[PDB]
Amino acid sequence: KNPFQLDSKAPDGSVEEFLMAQNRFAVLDRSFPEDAKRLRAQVAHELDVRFKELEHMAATNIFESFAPAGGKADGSVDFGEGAEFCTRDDTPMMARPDSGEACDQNRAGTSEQQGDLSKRTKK
Amino acid sequence: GKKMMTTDGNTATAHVAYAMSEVAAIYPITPSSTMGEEADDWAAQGRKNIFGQTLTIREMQSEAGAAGAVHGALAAGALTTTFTASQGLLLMIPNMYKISGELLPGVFHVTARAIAAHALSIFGDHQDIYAARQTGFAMLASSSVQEAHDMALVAHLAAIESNVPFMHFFDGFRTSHEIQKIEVLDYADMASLVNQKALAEFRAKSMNPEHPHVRGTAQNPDIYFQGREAANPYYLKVPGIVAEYMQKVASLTGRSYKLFDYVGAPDAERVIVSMGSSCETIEEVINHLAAKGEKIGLIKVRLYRPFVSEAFFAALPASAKVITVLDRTKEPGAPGDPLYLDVCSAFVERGEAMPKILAGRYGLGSKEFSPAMVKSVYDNMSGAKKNHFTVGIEDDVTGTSLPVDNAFADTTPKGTIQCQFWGLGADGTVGANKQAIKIIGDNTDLFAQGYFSYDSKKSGGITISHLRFGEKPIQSTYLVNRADYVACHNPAYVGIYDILEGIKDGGTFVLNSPWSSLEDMDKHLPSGIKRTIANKKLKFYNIDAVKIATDVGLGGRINMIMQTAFFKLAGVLPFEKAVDLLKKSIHKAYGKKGEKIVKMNTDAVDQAVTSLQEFKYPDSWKDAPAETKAEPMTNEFFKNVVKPILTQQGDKLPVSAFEADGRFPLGTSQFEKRGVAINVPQWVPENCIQCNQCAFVCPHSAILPVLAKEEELVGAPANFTALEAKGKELKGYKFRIQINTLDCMGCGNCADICPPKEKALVMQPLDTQRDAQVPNLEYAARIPVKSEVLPRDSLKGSQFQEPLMEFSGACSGCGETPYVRVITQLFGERMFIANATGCSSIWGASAPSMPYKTNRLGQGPAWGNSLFEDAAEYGFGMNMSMFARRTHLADLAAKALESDASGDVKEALQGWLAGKNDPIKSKEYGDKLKKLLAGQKDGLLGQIAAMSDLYTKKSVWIFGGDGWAYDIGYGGLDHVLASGEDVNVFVMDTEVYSNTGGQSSKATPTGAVAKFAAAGKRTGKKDLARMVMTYGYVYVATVSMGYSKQQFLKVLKEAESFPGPSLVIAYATCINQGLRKGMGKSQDVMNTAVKSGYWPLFRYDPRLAAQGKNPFQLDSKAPDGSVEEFLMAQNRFAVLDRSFPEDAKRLRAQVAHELDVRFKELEHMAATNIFESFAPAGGKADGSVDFGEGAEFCTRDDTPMMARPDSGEACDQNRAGTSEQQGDLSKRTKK
Amino acid sequence: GKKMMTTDGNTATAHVAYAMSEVAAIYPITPSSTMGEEADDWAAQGRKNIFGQTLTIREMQSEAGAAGAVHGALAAGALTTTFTASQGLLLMIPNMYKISGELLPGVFHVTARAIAAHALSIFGDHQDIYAARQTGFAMLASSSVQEAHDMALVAHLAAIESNVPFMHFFDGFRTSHEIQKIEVLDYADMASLVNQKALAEFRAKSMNPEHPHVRGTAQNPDIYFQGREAANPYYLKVPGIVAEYMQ
Amino acid sequence: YGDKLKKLLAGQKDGLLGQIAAMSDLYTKKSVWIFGGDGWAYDIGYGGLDHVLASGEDVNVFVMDTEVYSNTGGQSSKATPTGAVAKFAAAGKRTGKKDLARMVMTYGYVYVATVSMGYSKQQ
Amino acid sequence: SEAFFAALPASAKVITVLDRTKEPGAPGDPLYLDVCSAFVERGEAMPKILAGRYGLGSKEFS
Ligand SMILES: CC(=O)c1sc(CCOP(=O)(O)OP(=O)(O)O)c(C)[n+]1Cc1cnc(C)nc1N
Ligand SMILES: CC(=O)c1sc(CCOP(=O)(O)OP(=O)(O)O)c(C)[n+]1Cc1cnc(C)nc1N
Ligand code: SF4
Ligand code: SF4
Ligand code: SF4
Ligand SMILES: [Ca+2]
Ligand SMILES: [Mg+2]
Ligand SMILES: [Mg+2]
Repeated sequence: KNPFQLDSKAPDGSVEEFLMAQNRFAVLDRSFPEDAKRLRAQVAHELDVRFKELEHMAATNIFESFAPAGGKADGSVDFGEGAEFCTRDDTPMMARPDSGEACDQNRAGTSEQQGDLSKRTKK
Repeated sequence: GKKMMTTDGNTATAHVAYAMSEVAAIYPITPSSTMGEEADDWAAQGRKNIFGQTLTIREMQSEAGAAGAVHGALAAGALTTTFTASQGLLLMIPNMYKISGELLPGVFHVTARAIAAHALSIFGDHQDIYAARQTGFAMLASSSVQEAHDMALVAHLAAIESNVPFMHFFDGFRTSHEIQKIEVLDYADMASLVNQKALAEFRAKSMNPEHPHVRGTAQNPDIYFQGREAANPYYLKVPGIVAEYMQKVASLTGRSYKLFDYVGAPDAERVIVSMGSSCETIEEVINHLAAKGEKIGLIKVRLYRPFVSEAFFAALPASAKVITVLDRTKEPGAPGDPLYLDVCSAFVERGEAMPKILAGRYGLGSKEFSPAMVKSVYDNMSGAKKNHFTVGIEDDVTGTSLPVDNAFADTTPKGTIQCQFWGLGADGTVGANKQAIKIIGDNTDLFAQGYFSYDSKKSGGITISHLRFGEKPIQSTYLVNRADYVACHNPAYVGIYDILEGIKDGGTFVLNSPWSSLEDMDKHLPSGIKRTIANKKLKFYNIDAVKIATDVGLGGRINMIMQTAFFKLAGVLPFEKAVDLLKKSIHKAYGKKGEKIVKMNTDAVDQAVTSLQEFKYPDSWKDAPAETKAEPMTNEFFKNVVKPILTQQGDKLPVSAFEADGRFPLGTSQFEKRGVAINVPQWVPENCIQCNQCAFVCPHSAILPVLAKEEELVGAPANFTALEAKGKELKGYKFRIQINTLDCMGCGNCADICPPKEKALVMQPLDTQRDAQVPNLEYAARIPVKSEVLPRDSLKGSQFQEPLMEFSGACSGCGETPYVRVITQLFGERMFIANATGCSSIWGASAPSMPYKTNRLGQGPAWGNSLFEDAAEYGFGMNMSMFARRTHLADLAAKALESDASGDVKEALQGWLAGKNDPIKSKEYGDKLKKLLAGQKDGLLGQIAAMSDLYTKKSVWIFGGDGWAYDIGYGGLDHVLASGEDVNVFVMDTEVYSNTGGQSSKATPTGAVAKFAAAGKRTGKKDLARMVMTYGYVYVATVSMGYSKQQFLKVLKEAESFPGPSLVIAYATCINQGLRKGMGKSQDVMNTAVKSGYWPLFRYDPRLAAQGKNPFQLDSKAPDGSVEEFLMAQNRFAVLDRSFPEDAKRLRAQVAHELDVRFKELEHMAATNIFESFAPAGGKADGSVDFGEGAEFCTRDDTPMMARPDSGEACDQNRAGTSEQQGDLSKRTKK
Repeated sequence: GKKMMTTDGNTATAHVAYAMSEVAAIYPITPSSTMGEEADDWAAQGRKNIFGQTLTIREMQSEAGAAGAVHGALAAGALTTTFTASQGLLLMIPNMYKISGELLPGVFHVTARAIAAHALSIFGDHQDIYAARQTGFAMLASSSVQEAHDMALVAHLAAIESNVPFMHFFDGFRTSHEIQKIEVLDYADMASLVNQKALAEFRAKSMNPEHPHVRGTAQNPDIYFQGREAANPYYLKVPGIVAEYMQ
Repeated sequence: YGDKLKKLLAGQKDGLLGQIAAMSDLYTKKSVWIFGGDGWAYDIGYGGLDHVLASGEDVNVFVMDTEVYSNTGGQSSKATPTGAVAKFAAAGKRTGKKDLARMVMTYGYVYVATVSMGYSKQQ
Repeated sequence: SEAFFAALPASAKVITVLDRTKEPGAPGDPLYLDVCSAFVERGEAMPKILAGRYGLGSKEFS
C-alpha cells in the first residue's frame, strides 16, 4: 500500500487572515507594505504548490519495499579481498597491519591491454 | 595469562579497548582508523568482550556525532570507548566537558596527531591532546607499543573505578604504526581486575525510566560555581586509583609504572622531562651516555592529568641542577608550552630549590627525534642553556633551534641489526617486511621492530622500511640511520636517491637490477655509489629479481626473491633456520591453490639462494669519475624547494625557506616528470578521427592535443607527425595527439575509449616510447594552445583549452581528476576552489607537489583547503567577500559616473555595472578599465583602478567527496545551498571515504562491501540529489563522464550560469571499488553505471519553472538490465558474492529493485505538471523592523536570554487570557 | 570626534565591530546575541562602515559554519568579524587554528560565558576563552563597558596591521549587559587610525584567480615543523603593535 | 514476563539467576525519544538528526517547530517561513521554509509525520 | 613577561593570581600558570604566588 497519507485538506483560502493575525507577518505589512503584500502572496503560492505535490504523493502507485533488518549473519570480509588490482594506495593513510602485499597498481594498463601487449610482444 | 605478539601500538590498544567496552561510536581519521576497523572486524568474527558479548559498534556522521553517542551510551549505563585524533578530537571537545562533568567512565583512545594550521598533517605530535587538557578528562600517556597495551588497560579500569573519563594517548605513527614484539593479557585477566562494586554502581546511577533523574540542567549564578566544584573529591582520588591499577596490572605482567618514572643516574645533574615515544629514544641515549660517566636522567610522564606534583618530585633527583621540559606542541603566544608550565608550577609551589628550567619543542608532525637531538638537548643543559628552543629543525629566522651534530655515535644496544628497504609501491616489500617480522619474532627470542615511511604519491610511490632485530629491548623510536643491511628493490632509485646513506662499514647492500655484467653495472651504477661501495668494503650483491621471478613463473613479481635475500644476507638468523622457516611459512601462506603456486615460491627461494653471490667489484671504484649535472631548466622554487623535498632532503630546508602563512605557488608539478607508467599510449595517426576524447578522459592531463599552423611546425622534430585538421573551422591547421610519456600513469582509459576499431592509441612499454616522445611533447608544449578556434564548452573545443590542474598524485586511472580537469578548462581562469579535505585535497595539494596551475596569462584557480567539515561554508565565505568587495566596487563606479570622469571611462563603468555579474561583459568592460585607468593613483578613479582583480565575475566552487557531502559536511552543504547564493558545489561521489581507507559513507550503496559495512551495507544509498531538489530554487544535476561527455559539459555550463546555488554530483570510479579489469575501464564503468540504471543522469533547473516548464529533466534511459554484471564487475560487490553468496544475491537483487523504483520516481517527476514558479527575486529596500514591533501581547519573555537593550516595556504577558476573554470579563464585571 | 552615550558592553563593542568590518558570519548564542542582531539591524538600516559600505552579514547553521565562513571571507580579502561565546566558541576552535595559521586579520568578539559541564550556564566566566588559548589568536580583555569599546577598536586595528587574528573578550552579562555612560568614537576617527598599507597588502595576498596561490597544503614530517615555526616573526611583533594602537 | 521475573527472582544473588535479577530495569522495552526545536532539527543538529534517522535504529524524534530560535530571542532558522519577520530576517525572510519532512521521506524506511494539536487531537 | 614585570611593584611580597575558570586536574588554572612561568624564567626574587578561583557562571565577586 502507499506509505504516504494526507490527513488535512486542500488550502481553504484563509491563509491571508492567518498570517495577518500574527505580528511576525503583520508588522511587515505596516513597515514594508509593498514587500509584505508580495511575500504573503508568495507564501500562499508556495503552500498551494506544496499541497498539490502532497496530493500526488498520496495518489502515486510508485513506492518501495520495507524490512526492519536481518540477513548479514556472522562473518565479514575486506573489500580488497581477492581483487585483481590494488584496492589501496602507497599512502600512509591507507596503510594497515595486513597491507603491503604486491598487486597490479594499474600502471601497466587494462587486463585486456596487458593481455594484447603480451600477444604482440610475445617473442 | 600472557601471550607474545608482534603488532603496532594501534592493535595493542584496540586489543584492550575491545575487551573493556560494550559500546563504541566511531568515525575514521588517520592514524587512528585501524583501531575502529579492527574492532569492527573482531565483532564480526565473534570476539567476545569481558562480558562474553560482541562489541556494539556504530559509525557516525562525524566525530562530533560519535562523541554525542558516546555520551548517551555512557549516560545510559554502558561502558563505552572511541578512537580518534587531531581534527576529530577537536570536534569531541564539547562533549568531553559533558562526559567528565557528568562523571562518566568513558575512555578515548587517541593517536596524537597534529592539528591543521598553516597546513594539514596526519603525523604525530601532541597538539591535539593538549587542546583537550581542560575538558576534565584524565590523560594517560604511553610511550611504546607495549606501553599502549598496558596504559589502555589501566585507563579503562581506572575510569570504571574513579568515574572520571580517561583519554589514553600515544604518538601518531611513531607509536601507533610501529611494530614490536610485545606481551598482551588474556581478556579473563583484564576481567579479573575490574572493580565489581564500582561497575554495579555505574549501572545503578545511569539513566533509566524505572528510576529516573534529570541530567544536564541549566543553572543560574546562585549555584553553578558550587555544582562545578562538587566533583573535586573524585579528581583527588583518581591519581591513587591509577597507581593502584598500575600496580595490580604489574602483578600480572611484571611491568611496573608510576605516574612519573625516572631512569638514569640517581645523581644526575641535568634532567629531561618528556612524554610519549620520545621517552624511549631518550632512555636509550641515557644508557649510552651514562655508561661514559655523564650524570643525566629522564622523568617519563605517564599520568599528565591530573598533574600530581608530589609524584613528579618523587621522580626528581635532588642532585638535578638543570631541567629541560620537552613539549611536543606549539601554542603561539603562550609564555611556554603545557608540560613546561606544569613543571614550573610544581617548582614555585614547592617553594624551595629552584634548578634552572628550560623549555624545548620537538617532533611536530612526526619530525624525527633522534639520539643526536637528545645529545643536543643534554649538551644544551651544560653549555649555552638556550631556553624556549626547538630541536629537529634549523630556525635561521628567529634562532630558537639547537644545533645538531649528526656524527653522534649509534646508540642502539649491543647486538642490534638495523635494516632499510627501498621499495616501489605495490611491489610487496612492506608486506614481505612484515612477514619477516612475524616469522622472526615467532621463531626466536629476538625483539623485532618495524616502521614504514610512505610516499604522498598514491601510485608508483617510494617506500622505505626500517627494521631492527636484537637480543635487547628496542627503544629506537626513530628511523634507522646506520644500517647493517640496505636493500634497494627498485633499480630506478640507484641514480636518483641517496640509498647508501649512513650504511655501516662492511655493511651489506643488495640491489635488484638486470646489471649482471661488470660492464652493465659500471654503465648504470653512479660514481658516488661505487666510491661508497668500494671505500666501505661493502658486501655488494646484485640480483636480477625480475628474471628469476619470470623464470620460475612468478611473472616478474619480485617480493619472494628480495625476501629470500633478506633471510639469507641480513644475518639476523642462521642460513639453515632462515631458509627453513621461510619455506615452512610459504607453505603456510599460499598453499591455497595447489602446490603449483607453492613450488614456484619454494623454487624462487632455492634459485635466489643460488644466484645470491657477492658481486665482485674492481678496487678502482675507490675513485670513480664523478659525473656531471645533466639537469634541465626549471624554476628557482622547484630548484630551491620542491626538488630538495622530492629527493628526501626536506628535512634540511630551514625555516627561512617557507612562507609564514603556509602558502605554496601553483604549477610545481609541471617539473616532476616521474615517468612511472609501465606502459604508455602510442598514437597511431592513421586511425585517428581527431575527436579529442582521449585528452578529455585522461586522469592526469598526459595527453596534449596539438593544433598548429604550417609555420609553427617548422623546427618540429622529424617524428612530429601531424594530420591535416578535420573540421570546417580547422581548415588549414595541422592536428596531433601528443602523448606526455613521463607524466602518464599508464592506466589505459584513453586507449580503451578511443572510438575506432583500429585503435589510434595502443599501449606500449615506456622505454619504446620516451626517447621519441620526450622531445616531442617538449616541442608541442611550446605550441600556442588554440582556444579561440572552437567553442570552449564543446567536447572537441574544451580540449583546445589550457587544462589548469595537471600531473597530480592521484592514483593511475583515478575517477575524480578527469572531471576536475575539464572544469578548469571551462572556468579555471576565474574560479575559487574551497576544497574539502579528502582525496581531492590530497592529490590536490600534498606539498610540495602542486597540480593546479596558471594559464599563459597568469590566471588560475585560487585553491584552498580549510577543513574536512566546512568546505561549503568556506566557499560561502569567499562568496561573501566577493559580494562585499564587488559591491564596494560597484558603489565607487556609480559614484564615478557622477563626477567629471571622461566619457570613455564613464562608458566603461556603465558597461561594467550593467554586466557586473556576467562573465563575458564584466571582463569586456573591466578589461577596458584596466587600460583606461592605467596609472591612475588618485581619488575615486584611483580606488577603482586598484580593484582590477575584482572586475570580471568570479566563479566560486566547492569541491568535495561523498563522505564530506553526505556525512560530515552535509549540514553545512544543506545550509549553503539553502542560502540561495551563487556558489557551485561539485561532489565527486566515490561511494566511500576513499582517502582514509575505504570506509562506508551514507553515499555507499546497498550491498557494497566497505569498512563498517563488511557484510555489505544494509541501508540504501542516501538520496542527496532528491533531498536538495525539495528546495525548488537550487540547480541540481548528476553526471558520469563515461556515459556522456556532452551532458557533463552541458551540466557544467548550466550549473555555473545559474544565478543561485548549484549542486553537481558525479560518479567517480576509485581503486576502493575494485574494478575487475583495471582502472583503465573507468570510462566504461561510468557508462555502464548509467545504462544499468544504477546511476541515472538528470537536471533540475529552477529557471525553467520560472517560465512554466518543468525544472526536472531526465537525461538517461530506463534500466537496461545489465546491473548484475555491473555489480559483479566490482570487487566491492563480488567479494560478498564469494563470501556470503546467499545474502549477496539478495542484496544485489535489492539494488536492482531500488534503482527500478527510483527510476520510476524520476519518471513521474519529469512527467509532472506541478512545480515551484513565482518571482525570480525582487524586494529589499533599506529598513529593518523588529518582530515585536506593535504586538498586542508580550513577544519576549522575562528571561536573561531574551533581554535586549531596548527590551523592558510593559506588555500583556498572556496571564489574563484572550483579548475576548478579557473583554467579556470586563463586561461581566462592569461595576 | 567623541560622543557620550549610555549603553552596554555588547553595543559598545558592536559599535566598533560594525565600523571596522566588511563581512560577518553569525549564529545566535547568549549573551553575545545582541551584537549580531545589532550589526544586522544596522546593515539593514544602511549604516556605513569605514569604507562607506553597509556590512555584509549572513546567519549560518552553527558557529562552526560561521567560523568556516569567516575563514573563507578572510582568505578572500574581506575584513571579517563574528560574535560568539561558550559552546559556540568551542565549535569555532578548529577554524581558529586555520585562521591564525594562515595569518588572517580576523576579529572575534566574545562574551566570555561558562561551558556546559555538570550543567549549562549562560552566565559569565573565562572557561570558554581559556579553551581557545592555544589556537594562536591574540587575546585582549576589557574589564568595563568603556574598555569594551576601546579594546574592540585596538583589537581591530592591531589585527589588520599584524596579520594575527584577535579575540576581543569581556565578561558575559557582568560587562556585556551592564549599562554605563561612556564615550564612543565616530567612525571617521576609527578609519583614520587604520594602517592603509597593511590593508592593501592583506587584499593583495588574498585568494584571487587573477593571481592565485595554494593554501592549506598537506605536509609531511620533512617540512611541517619548519612551516609551523615560520610565523614566529609575526607573533613577536603583536605585542608592540597592540601597545602602539593603545597609544 | 519481566514483571513475573521480578517476583520469581526476588532475592536471587548468586550465579546466572542473580545476574538476571540485577538487570530488571532492562526487562521492559524502553521508548527512546529525542526532543528538540526547529533550530536544532533544521539547522545545527540536522546532520546528526539525518544520520541517526538513516541508521534505521528504533528511536523517535519529536520536533517542536516554532519557526524560529525561540529561547535565544526569535532569530530566524531554516524552518522560518517566507515573509516572516525575525532577527536576521528584519525585512521578512527572503527564502522559504526548508522541507525537512519531504527530505527525510526520501529514505523510504523512516516513519515521518506532521501534527497540529489545534486541528486534530486524534490525528 | 617583560610587560608583566614592568607593572609589578618591587615591594610585592605576596601575589595572588585570580582565574575565572576551572581546569579539573590541572596543577593550576591558566593565568596562574602563566604568571608562575614569568617568575621562574626571571630567576630573581620569588615572592609567594597564590592561586585563587572566583566568578564561575557569574557568581558574585564582591
Ligand atoms: C587528511 C584527512 O585528515 C581526511 S581524508 C577524509 C576522507 C573523506 O572522504 P570523501 O568521501 O569526502 O572523499 P574521498 O577521499 O575522495 O573519498 C577524512 C575521513 N579525513 C579524516 C578526518 C576526519 N574527521 C575530521 C573532522 N577531519 C578529517 N580531516
Ligand atoms: C540555552 C542555550 O545555550 C540555546 S537555546 C537555543 C535556541 C534553539 O532553538 P530551537 O528552535 O531549536 O528551539 P526553541 O527554543 O524551542 O525554539 C540556542 C541557539 N542555544 C544557544 C547555542 C548556540 N550555539 C551552540 C553550539 N550551542 C548553544 N547552546
Ligand atoms: S594511459 Fe591513462 S594516464 Fe596515460 S595518457 Fe592514457 S588516460 Fe592518461
Ligand atoms: S580518442 Fe583516438 S580518435 Fe579520438 S582524438 Fe584521441 S587518438 Fe584520435
Ligand atoms: S579517489 Fe580513489 S582512485 Fe582517486 S586518488 Fe583517491 S583512492 Fe585513488
Ligand atoms: Ca551557480
Ligand atoms: Mg569518497
Ligand atoms: Mg524553535
